[PDB]
Amino acid sequence: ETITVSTPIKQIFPDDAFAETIKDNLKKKSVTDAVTQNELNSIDQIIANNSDIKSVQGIQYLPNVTKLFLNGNKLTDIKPLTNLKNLGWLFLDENKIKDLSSLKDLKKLKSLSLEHNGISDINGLVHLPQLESLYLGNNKITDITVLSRLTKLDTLSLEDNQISDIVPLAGLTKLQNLYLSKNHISDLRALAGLKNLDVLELFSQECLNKPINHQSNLVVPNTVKNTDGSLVTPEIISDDGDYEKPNVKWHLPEFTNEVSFIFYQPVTIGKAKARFHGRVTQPLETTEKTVNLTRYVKYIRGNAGIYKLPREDNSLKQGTLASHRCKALTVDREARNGGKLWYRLKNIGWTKAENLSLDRYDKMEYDKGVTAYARVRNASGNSVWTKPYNTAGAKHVNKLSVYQGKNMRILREAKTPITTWYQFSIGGKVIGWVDTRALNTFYKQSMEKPTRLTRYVSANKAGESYYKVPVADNPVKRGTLAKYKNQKLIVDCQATIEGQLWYRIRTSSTFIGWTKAANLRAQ
Ligand SMILES: [Tb+3]
Ligand SMILES: [Tb+3]
Ligand SMILES: [Tb+3]
Ligand SMILES: [Tb+3]
Ligand SMILES: [Tb+3]
Ligand SMILES: [Tb+3]
Ligand SMILES: [Tb+3]
Repeated sequence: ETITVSTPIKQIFPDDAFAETIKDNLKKKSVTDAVTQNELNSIDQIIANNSDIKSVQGIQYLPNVTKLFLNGNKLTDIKPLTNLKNLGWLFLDENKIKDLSSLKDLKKLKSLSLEHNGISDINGLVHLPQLESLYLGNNKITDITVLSRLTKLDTLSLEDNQISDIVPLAGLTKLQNLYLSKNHISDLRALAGLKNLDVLELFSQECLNKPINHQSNLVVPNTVKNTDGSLVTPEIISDDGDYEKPNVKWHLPEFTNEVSFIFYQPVTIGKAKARFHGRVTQPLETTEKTVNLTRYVKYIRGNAGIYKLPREDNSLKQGTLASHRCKALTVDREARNGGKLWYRLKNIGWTKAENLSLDRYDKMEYDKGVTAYARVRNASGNSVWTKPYNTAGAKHVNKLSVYQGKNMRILREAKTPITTWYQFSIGGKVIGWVDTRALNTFYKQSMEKPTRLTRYVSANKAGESYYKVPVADNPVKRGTLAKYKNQKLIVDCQATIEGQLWYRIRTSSTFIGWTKAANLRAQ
């Protein structure tokens, strides 16, 4: 593309600073002056370094430019260069150019410089197979796969980038100048064949591993390889770490963020010396037996069987609880088999919780004091006490036998868990309580059945007396019949005791008492 009629510079080159540079180039006076295409065509070189140039629009009118130095500017676009075929030298350091799709048709390009352009994608360069010098230092490059095509390069610079994989260079045997410092390289095997190197730089590498769990024995494979394939021995290992065969080892007893080692190894490939150095960072029957109770087995059910283990099987019955009936005891090892709770008696076997109780039972459940008369019916085995056996204050009184034969007056009643008790007296004086089944109450009120018969007193029975109850014991004697000698007697009640007939007499006036019918007359 070109202009026909003369035209001013400013009219063609929008970017002032760039117009200015043209002016000087064409030796012109002022940016205003006009120029012809033929004057534009006479331009083959352009040196505009650090010229605060934001754009180069219009440079499409210099079809014969071959050298172009625009280092240290403010460019970001290069679409104008697109058709500048004869371009052979092109420097664009310190700029912000990222779209390279404009360089694909510059097949005569010999040397390219793009240092400090904040580049990361360079797949575009693949169209410049004839390049001889390439500068990409200080960018954000990680993948140099496409450089494998640039087999005419003798000079290549990629330092201060994020490169890790350099296999893409294994074939560039034509290389003489190679800069790879400040990258993430840790393997130089890929460089083993560059026999034509004169300049080689590999210092300050930063290699970051993938995090691993922290340990106290920590072991990390040394992954730094020489051109050879041999492991590079670590110069300086952090945290007092040591180095064995191919592993770097740490003792890290406590815990730390990361660990690391430093490598420094002079290498030579071709006729070039270099220092391969950098750092590698490594990110990192139920029994409740603890109790002691104080219980007293319920006197009753003293036929409670004791077992070895909390189970109800006679084959495991250690015996029978009954020999320990009235003592303060101590359990310990509790339990719960089949749902029911069991107990372990100190030194004694195992029984059920029901069987054992809280304290020395005494509850009589009632103390009445009815009316009756008994006689010891086999004392063999029983005694007489202060208030029913197994009861507060209940002391002792002679054996039951000590009262046999004699008539005992029933004064009271009782009924504790085992049996019913009868307080009693003899000769009027009270004695105590006794198991009612040991006695024979030959007389009970329930035996007093009513009637309505009439009688008088016997002249021969006048000496006989009458009582309060149909029992001829002195303590219940209430008088002598002879007091009624010839009065009318009304027999209202009656009772048959020990086979004899008694009547309860009374005058139409006053109540008399009980007397044997054998002493009266209806006559
Ligand atoms: Tb302008
Ligand atoms: Tb530089
Ligand atoms: Tb540099
Ligand atoms: Tb450098
Ligand atoms: Tb050489
Ligand atoms: Tb040490
Ligand atoms: Tb640390």
